[PDB]
Amino acid sequence: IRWELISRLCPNSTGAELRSVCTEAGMFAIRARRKVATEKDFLKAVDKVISGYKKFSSTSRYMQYN
Amino acid sequence: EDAKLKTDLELLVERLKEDDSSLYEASLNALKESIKNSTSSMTAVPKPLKFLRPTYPDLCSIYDKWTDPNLKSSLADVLSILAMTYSENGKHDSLRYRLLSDVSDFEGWGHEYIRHLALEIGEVYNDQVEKDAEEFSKEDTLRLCLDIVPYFLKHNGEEDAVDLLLEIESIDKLPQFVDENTFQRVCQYMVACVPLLPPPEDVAFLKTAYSIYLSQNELTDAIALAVRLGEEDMIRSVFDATSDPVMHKQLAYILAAQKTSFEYEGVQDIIGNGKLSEHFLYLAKELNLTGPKVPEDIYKSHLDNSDSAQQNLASSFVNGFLNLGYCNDKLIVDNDNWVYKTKGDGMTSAVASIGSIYQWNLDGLQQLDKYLYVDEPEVKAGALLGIGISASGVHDGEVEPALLLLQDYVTNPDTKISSAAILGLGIAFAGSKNDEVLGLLLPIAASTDLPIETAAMASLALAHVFVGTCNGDITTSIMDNFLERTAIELKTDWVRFLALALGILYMGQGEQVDDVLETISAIEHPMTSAIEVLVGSCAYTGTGDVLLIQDLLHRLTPEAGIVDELAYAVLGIALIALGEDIGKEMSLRHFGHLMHYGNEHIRRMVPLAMGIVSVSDPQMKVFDTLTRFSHDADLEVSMNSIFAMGLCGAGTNNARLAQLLRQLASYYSREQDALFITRLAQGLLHLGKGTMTMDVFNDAHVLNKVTLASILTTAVGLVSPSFMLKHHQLFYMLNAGIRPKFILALNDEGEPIKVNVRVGQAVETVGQAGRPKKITGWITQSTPVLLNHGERAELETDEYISYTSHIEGVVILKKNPDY
Amino acid sequence: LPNIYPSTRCKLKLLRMERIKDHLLLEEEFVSNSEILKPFEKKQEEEKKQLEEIRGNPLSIGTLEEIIDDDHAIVTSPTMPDYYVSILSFVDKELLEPGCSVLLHHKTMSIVGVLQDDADPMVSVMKMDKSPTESYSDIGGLESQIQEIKESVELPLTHPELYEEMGIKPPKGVILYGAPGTGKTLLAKAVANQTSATFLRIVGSELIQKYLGDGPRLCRQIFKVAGENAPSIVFIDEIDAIGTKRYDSNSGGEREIQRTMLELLNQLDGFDDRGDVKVIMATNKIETLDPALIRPGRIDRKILFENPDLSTKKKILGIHTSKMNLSEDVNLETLVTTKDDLSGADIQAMCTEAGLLALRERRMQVTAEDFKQAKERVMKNKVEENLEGLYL
Ligand SMILES: Nc1ncnc2c1ncn2[C@@H]1O[C@H](COP(=O)(O)OP(=O)(O)OP(=O)(O)O)[C@@H](O)[C@H]1O
Ligand SMILES: [Mg+2]
Repeated sequence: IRWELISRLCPNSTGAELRSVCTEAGMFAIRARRKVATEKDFLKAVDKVISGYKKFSSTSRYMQYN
Repeated sequence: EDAKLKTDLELLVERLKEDDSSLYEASLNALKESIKNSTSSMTAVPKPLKFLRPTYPDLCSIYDKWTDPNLKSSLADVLSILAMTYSENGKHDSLRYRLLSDVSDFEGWGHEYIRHLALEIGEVYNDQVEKDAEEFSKEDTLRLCLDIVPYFLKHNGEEDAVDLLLEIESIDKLPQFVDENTFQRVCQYMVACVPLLPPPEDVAFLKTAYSIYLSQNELTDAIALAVRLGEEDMIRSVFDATSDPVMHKQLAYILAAQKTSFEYEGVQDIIGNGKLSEHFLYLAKELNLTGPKVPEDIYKSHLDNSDSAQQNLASSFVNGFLNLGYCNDKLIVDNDNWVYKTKGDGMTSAVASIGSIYQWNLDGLQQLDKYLYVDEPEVKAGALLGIGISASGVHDGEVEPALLLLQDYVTNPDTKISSAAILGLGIAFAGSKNDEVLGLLLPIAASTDLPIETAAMASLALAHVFVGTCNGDITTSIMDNFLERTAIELKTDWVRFLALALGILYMGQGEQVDDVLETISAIEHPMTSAIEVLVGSCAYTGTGDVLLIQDLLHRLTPEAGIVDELAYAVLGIALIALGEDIGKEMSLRHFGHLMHYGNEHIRRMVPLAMGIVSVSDPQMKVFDTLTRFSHDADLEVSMNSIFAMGLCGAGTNNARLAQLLRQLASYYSREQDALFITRLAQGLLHLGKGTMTMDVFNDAHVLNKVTLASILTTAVGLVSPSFMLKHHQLFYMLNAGIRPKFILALNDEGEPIKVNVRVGQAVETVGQAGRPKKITGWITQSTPVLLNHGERAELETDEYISYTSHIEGVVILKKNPDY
Repeated sequence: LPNIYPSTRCKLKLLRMERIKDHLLLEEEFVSNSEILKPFEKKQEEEKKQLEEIRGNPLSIGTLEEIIDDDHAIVTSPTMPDYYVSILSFVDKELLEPGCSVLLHHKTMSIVGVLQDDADPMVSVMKMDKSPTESYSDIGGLESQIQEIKESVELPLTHPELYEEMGIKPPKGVILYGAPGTGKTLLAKAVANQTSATFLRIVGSELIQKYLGDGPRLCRQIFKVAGENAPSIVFIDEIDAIGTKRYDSNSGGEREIQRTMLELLNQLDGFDDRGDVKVIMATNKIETLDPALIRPGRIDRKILFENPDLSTKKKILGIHTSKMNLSEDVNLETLVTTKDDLSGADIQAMCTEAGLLALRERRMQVTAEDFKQAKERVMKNKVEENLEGLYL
């Protein structure tokens, strides 16, 4: 797996979002019954989490307060 | 009208007592059809049936003066029908009413009356059984059983038919009626009869079910019942009933999982377990478990933190348990100075861990070879012992390298080296009953003029090699070692292992020895009683007889021999109760009550009693009481509790019990012995990264005699755990009864193929009708999975027909053209 | 006692309870023999007599405050002057949690037992004690949302093997945001139907209390109760209520609501490291929610609910009209399956209205005219929409 590519395709996301990306990548393999999650699974998971769940993001408002 | 029906009853009775033959026949037939119509609604005690009660004495009196065989024959049937409400149990009315007349084809009557007559048949058959101690003949009952059985078989009364044939004790007539659609449910309801039904009818049930299966070409269960029976010629007959080679390979896989040495040409590789190593490395590749786990990774001491030799020994044991069968590790393989960190006996287990890691793989012999050249006797003994484990449970057809390399070092004058040699011989050939091993060990073993430790370990090796079916020569040799030795040596802890070795020989059969018990009873040494009860209860293992449990408890109710007999008592009750899970659950409360009122010697086994009974299935209600007794006093009790956790959590990777074990590691850290046994329990908890277990009994309730033998070997002398703390080399005995726990959809050519496998909690098919599912809470899981203790498997896909019905272990598939 | 197989009559069943009685009598015999062997003068049931006479009567009730120098404690009864009560051996020194209800002796006032609360004066309402009704069959369509909720909340509890083997901690929380009246509450009822865990429902309004102090107090109590009765499926509903409304009964105003929300956002994640407490919130207005709550790591899988489509509408019609005393004149195909906009709530509302109207006429069967009248009745009683005019 290419961890550098996965990290690059996830700009300005707090570590909790990376943990959620890992969890969803693990989940997507389970739904397809595969016992090993591959890069194609991680890409789908990171797209879904970072892009799909972007309107419900916290790191863009609270940054102004800091 | 109902009043008109009462008038019909009265007038028909009057015409029956009217002597006219035409009136005789008319009233007889009219009452026959009326009581047939009285059964229009066979419920709520029909009102015509209620009103027939005062009539029954009138029909009886009329029948007494009747002399019409062409008409009284049907009146006998009528009296049989009316005897239902005429309960008066013990009078056996309807049964003798069904006699005399040749109209006993009662199929025209309702299910209620037929059930009632079957119950009366059972009652009067019990009355005949008592009548044949301290009227209808035994052959007389067959006259109606041979009609009732087809009636039940036709009208889905398979359970009722089996019940009736059991109460009549004539189950040998069952196969004459079995249909191609009826056999499966009859057997499924019938294979469960063996554990609970009182002997010796259990063997009769097994043989009858085997006969049913053979005639239906369903050898998948038949091989299992043959293994239960243990008759080798019966397994041979199963083999001769098959012409397709694929079924031969699959039966070979089943009996290799059972570790039973049945010799067959062209198949010997599969039965010899030679393909297990490749299957396991394929499993490791598929589950991505190839990456070895450090014992520190198991400890996780870095997260919980603010003698080096013993901790190194514990780490070596953990590493050996972790990477077992994966043939790769980073702690010991690449670090030769690692062995030197352990001192004394620790060096032996250090090298033995390499053989443990290379188990089932002949590759490991090369790595173990280098440590054989080291002049240190402990290193030589450790490597030599690991040689057997590296090929444990593996038997090529012609020349076992382990036997060739092992036989030279048995006669070594060193006690340690010879002990390791005999231990490795027992490990490698466990459950094989090898004839060359027989002829080597039998003169080498016994030897009442040899060190008692060596003799005891050789006896343990003998017991592991020959499990079940008994053996006269081994028994005579063991009793020769029982001669007197010397009075002090009989008090040593080694004689306990000799007693266990004697006991293991008969564990399979039960109720079959019945003679050595007298021979043991003819000796009046103080230890003899303990050996007697231990062997007697060990033979009965897998049955659940309660009278033996009463005897064992009477022994329990209230000096070294006394300690040993009280020790064997709880192990015996645990083994006997280790049959049906109902006996399991009752034995839990038994051990609880005994722990309530028990002396201090018996205190430090109740944990082990829970552990052996509940091995590889970490049920919730088992380990909480174990945790309660872990913080209790009598440090040996705590050690036993944590080892019972380890056995209970064997291979399940239970994170909850792992957290409990880590907490106990934090607590019992001052006492280094407790820390060492805690780390051993940690290593056993995550054995083989979760792909292997200590399960005593598999699906279809076969008995893995090797696994039980290993568990008893490790639990027999641990009432004094300091002994195995000194001699820890016996802790590798678990590697003899260890087995993988997985599914593998082998193709016809012999390669794994992906397929959907339905996995869920097991449910029995006993009282359910039709075709109910055997799985609750299904998971649509793919090719090889890890079904825990309590789950079966079944093919979701319509295609890929499995030859074996029981989907466990290696499974072969064929492409059904449908869909 | 264990369970009994099989259900019907069978000789093996009789053998099973024969083993039951055999083992039970054997335990009874062992206990009898053990007792008889014991020195009754300090054994058997004389221990009960000694415990009763040492305990004294009546046992008063107080509150524990400390465990200093075990075998000593400072109780605080509501009226007594807070004695320096000593702790006796009979009591279990593991349940003496500071703040429990101990049993003081009457005269000497030494603790002779801990009275467990076992009251739950408010939690009993919260604690789901009987499964509501609907199973997952009653939900028409929504297959993806059901799959997601299952693999998030059910599979971790019933079937942890997949997750532990895969090596991922299960997704912590799920928020069901969507349009009003679209099954966001039904799916919670379904997951409450098949459950092996306690289901403590709470609605966001009840967290807007009146006093300043009891804003975080309620949330702390709810999550503590969820923790002790592990696992828990706490179902905070109408979570947007804290933001909007601005109730007059609330003394603090906005600030107290902010403190309550801060306590909620802590208790969900916490420094305390709570165990198996799954959280399922559902709201109509996901917009007016402070993004601290909906941040990943607190509630991971944010399931979206959408108004049903035509096929989903017909499936909902079929499932809801399954238990109908329907005359054949009614045609389900053109009944409400018209493509002129509906919702998951309208389909059931019109069925209820038509059933009521049929009851009014005492007609046991349902007429197509009544169904049409209820259809138009539901149509008029409908705030249509506002944003469609932008795209109209
Ligand atoms: N797909 C569906 N299948 C079956 N019933 C449905 C479906 N969608 C909605 N319903 C019905 O709609 C009714 C009302 O909707 P419901 O209360 O579930 O909506 P909600 O959006 O969760 O509620 P609220 O907006 O009031 O918080 C429910 O009683 C349910 O029976
Ligand atoms: Mg709702």
